[PDB]
Amino acid sequence: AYLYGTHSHGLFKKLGIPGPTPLPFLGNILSYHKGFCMFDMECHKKYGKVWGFYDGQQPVLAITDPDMIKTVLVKECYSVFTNRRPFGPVGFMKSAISIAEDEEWKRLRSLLSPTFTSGKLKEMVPIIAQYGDVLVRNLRREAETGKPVTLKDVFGAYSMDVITSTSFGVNIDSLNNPQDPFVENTKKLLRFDFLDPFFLSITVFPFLIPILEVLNICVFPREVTNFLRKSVKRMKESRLEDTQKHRVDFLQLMIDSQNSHKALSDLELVAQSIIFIFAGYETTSSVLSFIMYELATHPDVQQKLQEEIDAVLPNKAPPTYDTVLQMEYLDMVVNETLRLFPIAMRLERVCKKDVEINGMFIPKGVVVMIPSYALHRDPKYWTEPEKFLPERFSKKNKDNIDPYIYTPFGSGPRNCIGMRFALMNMKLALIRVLQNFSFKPCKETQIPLKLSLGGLLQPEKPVVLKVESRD
Amino acid sequence: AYLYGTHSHGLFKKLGIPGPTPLPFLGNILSYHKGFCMFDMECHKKYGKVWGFYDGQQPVLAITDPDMIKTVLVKECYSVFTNRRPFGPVGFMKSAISIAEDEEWKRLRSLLSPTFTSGKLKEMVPIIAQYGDVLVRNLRREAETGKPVTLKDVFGAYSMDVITSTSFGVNIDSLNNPQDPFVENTKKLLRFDFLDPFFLSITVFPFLIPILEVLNICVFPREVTNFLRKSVKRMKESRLEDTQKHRVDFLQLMIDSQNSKALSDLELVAQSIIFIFAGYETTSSVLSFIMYELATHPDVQQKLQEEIDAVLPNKAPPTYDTVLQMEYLDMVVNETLRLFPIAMRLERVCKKDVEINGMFIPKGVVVMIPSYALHRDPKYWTEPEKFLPERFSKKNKDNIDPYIYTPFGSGPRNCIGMRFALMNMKLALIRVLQNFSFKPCKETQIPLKLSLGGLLQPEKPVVLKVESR
Amino acid sequence: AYLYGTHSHGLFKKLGIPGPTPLPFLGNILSYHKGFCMFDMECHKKYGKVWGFYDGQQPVLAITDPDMIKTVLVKECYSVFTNRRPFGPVGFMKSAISIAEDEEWKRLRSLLSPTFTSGKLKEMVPIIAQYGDVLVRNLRREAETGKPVTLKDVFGAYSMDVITSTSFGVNIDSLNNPQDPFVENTKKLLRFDFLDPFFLSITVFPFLIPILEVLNICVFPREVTNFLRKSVKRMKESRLDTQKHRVDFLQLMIDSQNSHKALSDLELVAQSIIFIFAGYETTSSVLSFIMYELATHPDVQQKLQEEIDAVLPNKAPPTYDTVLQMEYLDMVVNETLRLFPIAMRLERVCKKDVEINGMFIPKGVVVMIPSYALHRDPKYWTEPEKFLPERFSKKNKDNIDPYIYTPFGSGPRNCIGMRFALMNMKLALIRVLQNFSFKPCKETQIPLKLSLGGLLQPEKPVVLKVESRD
Ligand code: HEM
Ligand code: HEM
Ligand code: HEM
Ligand SMILES: Cc1ncc2n1-c1ccc(Cl)cc1C(c1ccccc1F)=NC2
Ligand SMILES: Cc1ncc2n1-c1ccc(Cl)cc1C(c1ccccc1F)=NC2
Ligand SMILES: Cc1ncc2n1-c1ccc(Cl)cc1C(c1ccccc1F)=NC2
Repeated sequence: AYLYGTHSHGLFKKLGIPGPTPLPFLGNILSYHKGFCMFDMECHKKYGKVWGFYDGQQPVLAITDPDMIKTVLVKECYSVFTNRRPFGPVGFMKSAISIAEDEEWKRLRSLLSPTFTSGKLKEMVPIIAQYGDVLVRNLRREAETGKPVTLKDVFGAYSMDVITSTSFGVNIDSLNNPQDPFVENTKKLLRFDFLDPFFLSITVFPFLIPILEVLNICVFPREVTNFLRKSVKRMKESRLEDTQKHRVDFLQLMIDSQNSHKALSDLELVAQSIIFIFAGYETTSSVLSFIMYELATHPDVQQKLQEEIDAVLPNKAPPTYDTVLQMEYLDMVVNETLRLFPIAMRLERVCKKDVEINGMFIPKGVVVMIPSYALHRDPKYWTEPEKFLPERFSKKNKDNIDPYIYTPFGSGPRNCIGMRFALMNMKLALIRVLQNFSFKPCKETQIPLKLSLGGLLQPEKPVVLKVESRD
Repeated sequence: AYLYGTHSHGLFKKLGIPGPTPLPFLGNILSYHKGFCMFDMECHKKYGKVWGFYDGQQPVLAITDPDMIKTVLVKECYSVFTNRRPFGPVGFMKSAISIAEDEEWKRLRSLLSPTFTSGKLKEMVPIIAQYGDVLVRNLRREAETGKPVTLKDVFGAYSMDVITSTSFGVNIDSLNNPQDPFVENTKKLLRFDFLDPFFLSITVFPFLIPILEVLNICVFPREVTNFLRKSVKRMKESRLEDTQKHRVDFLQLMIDSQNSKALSDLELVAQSIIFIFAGYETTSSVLSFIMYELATHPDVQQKLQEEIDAVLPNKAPPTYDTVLQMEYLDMVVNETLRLFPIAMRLERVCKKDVEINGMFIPKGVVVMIPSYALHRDPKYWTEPEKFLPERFSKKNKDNIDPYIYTPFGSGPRNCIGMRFALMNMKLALIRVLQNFSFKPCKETQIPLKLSLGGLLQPEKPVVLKVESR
Repeated sequence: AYLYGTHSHGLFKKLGIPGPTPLPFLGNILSYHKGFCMFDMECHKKYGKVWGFYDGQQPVLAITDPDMIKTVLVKECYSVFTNRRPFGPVGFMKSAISIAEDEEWKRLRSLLSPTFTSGKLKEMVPIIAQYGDVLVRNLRREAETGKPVTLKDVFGAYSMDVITSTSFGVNIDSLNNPQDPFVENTKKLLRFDFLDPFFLSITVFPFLIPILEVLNICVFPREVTNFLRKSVKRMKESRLDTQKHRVDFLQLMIDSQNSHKALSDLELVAQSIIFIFAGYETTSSVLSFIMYELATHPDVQQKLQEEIDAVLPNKAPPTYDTVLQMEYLDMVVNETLRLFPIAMRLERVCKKDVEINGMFIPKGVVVMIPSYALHRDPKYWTEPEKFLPERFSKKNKDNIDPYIYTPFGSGPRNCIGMRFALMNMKLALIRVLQNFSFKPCKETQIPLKLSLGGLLQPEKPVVLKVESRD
């Protein structure tokens, strides 16, 4: 992207922007020993408002100023900062919203938009909540042996359960049969760190893109894609001549959208389905494990929230859309877990053409990066950043929060499209389990929690906790 | 090759298997700073019995259990653990047994194992004994004129000498005639770290193969091999066919087994080249190591400096069946091979998804047996950094596990010329100290630091004072 | 190049040559954390007269013996050490003299040589001197405040001005007319570290060249050079109007085309481009370093100031002969270039197995002369860390070995632009020092830290306090 892949390491010196000294070829990849999080944290304090670094040959400029951020994510979204890091030849996956660029993306965003509206989310709630009953079901069985529960298993399965049932309408008990046709293939597909900036080695060695295109050597081969392409083949047609309708999954919502910009294709439809899995599986599972960790080790908050839930759903009353949005304190806790642990942890935009944003020149082909994780813990926005304090998100405390500093779902036209859905999904899980159980740490518990080194935040060791069937 | 060459640095943490945390793209190669062995060492002593690491993008799973190693090298060798690391486009050398994969490997390994019967190694010992007497004759060079002697020079030239006549039927003194186009061309050939996992850039950039293949970039050009190929083509076309000065060497044996589906001529030269790579620096290295151990541990040297004349007194031609006799020497060798397994590692590519013993191994992963770190594993050897030859002699040593001591590996895909290299070295070793003796020079390295590279070797070349007899 | 791009790390241990122990793939790249200079320095002390290391897969043999250096750079230049590192698909820039190899380079060097004579320099001086005036004006404005001056802003501007005027025969004020299309576009071109060994992943990924050649993937695309190329096509056809004819590098190269085979039209543009790479950052950097050295050594500065006044009294304008007269000026330039050779090192690929002065060198290896290290080697220089213009006095003539001291290389493939580069720097030097005095301020970087890259540069731009005179 940047300078046709040529040596770039003198760029931030020309531009007069501080940053770590690069090695030839590698740039600052060695600086990644502490991980993305600690790297960005270190750099922020050391270099200040703004700093450049090099992922191999790819220059990355990090911005912290809220007005600079707004310019990148919002004002100049469509004009200059429309895309993310460039991707390899992934075949038809090219037309997945997350890999789509420029006009293609723009079209695809506009088509996928009405699928994620609040109104149509309300209609999925029945299907999600039923796996909130399935979650507690499988989670009670461990609370009677009184043993350690690995939460990235019980939530992994829940994330999986919701995805399969909302993405394809395929209904499964994941924890109890991992040999189910779908689950094994989904988890196989899920092996690929598709959206990681180190998925291939484009950063170091950028020529990899043009070479692989021209040789049509595909790095996401038909073999991987086939199973779900056939499931969607036999799905579109088969169960959908029922007349009786019913279907409320993502598939149907997209199927329904194909008639009277514009016109979503079959292969396109499929690519959104796949991309939804990548977006939702490990992310949702992780936020859940992160939430329970904070709750289990803060028993005050747990009970306080635990009584707020019983106060609006008396008698473990089944959760409903309207009464989910009812719960302020539940919302304060999700937002705070995500403040500490923004699973993306970094937001990125390639700069399409030379530009001057709030005073600063940015050359074409650069990656403009917003360090979410670092900014979420920036003392110059939050008092006691390292401390988990659901209190910051009380409405007596909403103006103080800057939407361009708190960015767990990004911002602007290219933010998270399934934010509403991610938030609704996780809350229905939380509500159900918290109603029926209290969660407590034991010595088997990684305390304090260590983090994933890589690009996508995750507990370093699986979150393990002891569960009591309760009041 | 693993997960379509794609980012893989999530496996070992997603399988509970510990190991050093990898850098993006590099994986763990920064850890190679210590060398292959010293890495396997600190990893063993840290993560315990099983650990993974990443060679660039290539996920490498190291196993220490004898049962594991047995399932790998022996049980599942035909079905799961058939091949080593994939190779780049190498032309006709795809036929070399070391490069060949699956059943296509098997056909070859079949056509070959006859050639390595002890009933054929036997009739070979004359042609190689020739060089023992060439080695010692050379070696009296600077033993007599009085000066520190660097042993690699005379051991290198020796190992070179055996291979030439045994792989190609050509007797040369490589040290005295160093401009012989043969010695010239095979040393040109031995520049290539061919069997090294880092020969090319596969590990860190696994997309290299399909690219080099399609574009027909040759990594090992016909030029390199032209002189050997079109030499065999003269030793084997016009041949020793019209005449019958019937010689006993690897070349003729293969030639003969073409007149018994079969083996082609280029399939033939393919094997000869391989025997050089397999034979040359390994045979040299072990000798140097053995000589380090004796010179510095003088009591064991004399203990068979004329227990060597108790069998053949004195200065007798070491005929095959007199060399299998010396069981103490036999296991003096074994101890250097313990202390120094040249391979350092054993490696197999898991051809497809399986769970063996209690452990799951997904397709495309390298299962690696760290031969070195076992040979110095205190859990199996009292005083592991010892040089104590007879921890290996008698039915005293039914405790030697053929999975923990495997400096030639095990199962179908172990060292096919084990018996040859062992015979080669032993026979060489007799006709050196039965004429000389060695003292730690005023320049020798103690303790012996090794080479960081993929083929085990002394850091500095070994230097010893050599004496009269 | 080397052994078909195959693994090469075993070589130097084998040849009996010492050096830092490589890593798989990366060779000794991690040692560049120091930068080229400090790496060469520590290797020099640690390893001795000759050492070897690996730029990824690329073996590099470093040599220090003058006899050995004379052999590589001069004697076996045409036979064995004719080229630098290989390049890969760059389009019409293949015929750029710095990129050409073998027979093509010999032809280009021969065709360009008459352009770089001292005579043609003499007639160029009047043109390139009108930019010292612009320099003095530009600088004054920054000094007219009292705020510290980042020299790079004023020397960068100056270096730019001269090159685009000489190489493309135009007259612009890049500091004041930054949106002049020549300025924009020469700045575009200057983004590429064109001649840097790490321009591409070639050192670490040696198959890149053949892969890119067969697949016609261009690294220097042609939108990068379009404006400037098309400029030459509209500029030469306008001068021949056979009446007026400037003496710049463009004219001299058009002159050469008329009445061994003559310079092509695309070859002409190729050169003009390469002269920008060769002249822009180098001149800027050397000018900065000199000023750093004058401002920290006030005694030398003033001594130089009185020479300049005694030959050009009352701020007289420089001329070819009056520049060459200034002995101390020459010593000062030489001494800075000794401490700060911009190239940091000279390289030549070994085309063919040779024994040079008794040491075997295989085909494919880069032989490298560690210029930065040799300029600071105690064996040849007393207190090599000290700035001492006197090393280059007349009295101190042939204590300077011309294979030790190589700010401009040596032999047939040395700097073709040397005489010019020196004239150019001295011209500007004269004018700034006729008008100004330069003192450190709080913001100067003492001690000086050097760039880590392949083209020597101050790490922080040189900031100084600048006073007027009169
Ligand atoms: C589980 C918690 C989740 C978090 C923390 C999360 C966070 C994010 C973030 C930070 C981005 C990047 C936004 C930007 O660059 O400005 C993003 C993008 C995206 N997310 Fe999510 N997400 C989550 C779940 C989901 C789910 C369940 C879906 C739907 C299946 C989804 C669909 C997407 C899509 C499609 C994009 C790309 C938008 C585009 O390029 O047009 N996310 N998400
Ligand atoms: C000190 C001397 C030698 C040692 C320590 C040695 C050791 C080894 C080891 C450890 C292996 C791999 C075992 C495995 O992965 O299962 C091997 C493979 C091999 N060795 Fe040797 N070797 C030596 C000399 C020789 C000689 C002289 C030859 C023949 C001229 C030879 C031919 C081979 C071949 C052909 C293979 C692989 C064949 C196949 O994959 O089927 N080796 N050796
Ligand atoms: C003070 C500034 C300069 C310095 C220190 C400098 C130094 C050098 C050095 C060290 C080399 C390599 C010589 C070798 O390998 O032996 C070189 C080559 C070269 N320089 Fe310069 N140079 C400078 C300015 C210029 C200018 C202004 C031009 C032309 C306008 C120029 C044109 C070249 C060319 C064309 C080559 C390559 C010669 C060939 O391959 O035939 N240089 N220079
Ligand atoms: C889906 C999707 N499409 C585009 C994005 N994403 C995305 C969604 C959620 C999260 Cl937590 C990260 C990303 C990521 C992401 C960042 C680093 C590593 C892996 C990722 F998926 N990038 C933006
Ligand atoms: C022949 C052959 N084919 C496959 C192997 N080998 C092999 C044979 C003998 C030796 Cl002494 C090492 C190796 C090696 C080896 C390992 C690392 C670096 C160089 C090697 F030759 N072995 C695996
Ligand atoms: C123009 C040109 N053509 C060929 C050369 N050069 C050159 C000229 C001047 C300078 Cl100071 C360096 C070089 C360089 C050079 C070396 C390392 C990094 C950048 C360079 F321009 N090398 C030899």
